[PDB]
Amino acid sequence: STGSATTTPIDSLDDAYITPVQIGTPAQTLNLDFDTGSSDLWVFSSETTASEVDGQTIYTPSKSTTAKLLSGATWSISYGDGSSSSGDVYTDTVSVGGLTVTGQAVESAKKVSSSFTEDSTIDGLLGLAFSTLNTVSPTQQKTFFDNAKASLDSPVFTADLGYHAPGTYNFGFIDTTAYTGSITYTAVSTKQGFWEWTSTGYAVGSGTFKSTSIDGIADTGTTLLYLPATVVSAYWAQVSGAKSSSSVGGYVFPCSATLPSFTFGVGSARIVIPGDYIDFGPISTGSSSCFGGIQSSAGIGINIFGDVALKAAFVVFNGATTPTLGFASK
Repeated sequence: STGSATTTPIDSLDDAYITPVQIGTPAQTLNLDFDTGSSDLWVFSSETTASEVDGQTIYTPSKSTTAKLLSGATWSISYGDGSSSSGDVYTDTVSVGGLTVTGQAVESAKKVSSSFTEDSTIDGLLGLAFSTLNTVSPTQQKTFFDNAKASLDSPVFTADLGYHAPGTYNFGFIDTTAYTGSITYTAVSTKQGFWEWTSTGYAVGSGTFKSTSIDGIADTGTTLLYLPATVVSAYWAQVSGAKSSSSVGGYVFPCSATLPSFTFGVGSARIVIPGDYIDFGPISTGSSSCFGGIQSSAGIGINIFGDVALKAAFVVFNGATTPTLGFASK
């Protein structure tokens, strides 16, 4: 089997991407944030505290003839950005772009934190990291990809995120028309439950490539590119007027600037992030100070190749017995 679904930016800044997902019988379509940095599939639902719902589409398990309460199971998750959610668990039929899993754990939110309530465009998350990170207790549950894997033509999924435009998630096949050149594969450690790999270095604009190992995660659920302070300083040093602002919480730059590109290494290959991908617009409405798309990972504890990086590439998440990651230009 295979599946293919279009993924769409939630806003003009590509703050996140949503992908339609069919849940239950008859289908209830929710727009979920596919997140390779976590491993829970959770949804706004008929069980979510009413005051915490503000425009999201909800899953109502009582209206699904295939929904079954998973007895005694609960979940609770806290993300790197301080947001959180929790609730109970159903199993139900879940389909993505034509690919169907029966008995998928669908984690129904009873509580969500303010940032979720405040974002009417995201109806939940679909985790695509390794199932070892799944928070369901007392019996850990598998991700959608883990459940689908054996049935797929090839045990892979691909992320092809657009810049200010739609893109595609494919399951079970590699669309050879979706990228240029070849796909360079690189080793993955699953030891922390993430798609964790080591970049071979970086360049800023037309500058010389610096060979240096950067361990990080491929995370479609993080908006920006978080890298070591030395790397980030080298980037923003090339932008007149850019500075790290403690009050704003990162590097800001004059909105009038033209940003340089940023290149990262995948083996001997190179992925070039155009400067425009690094502009996240005014810090507040009407401001001429703009937020940077490359930020320090210091105090996160891990480097994160988030959407800013991933959207410059066609990315293969290879779930073979020994997982690997593949990157191609596009």
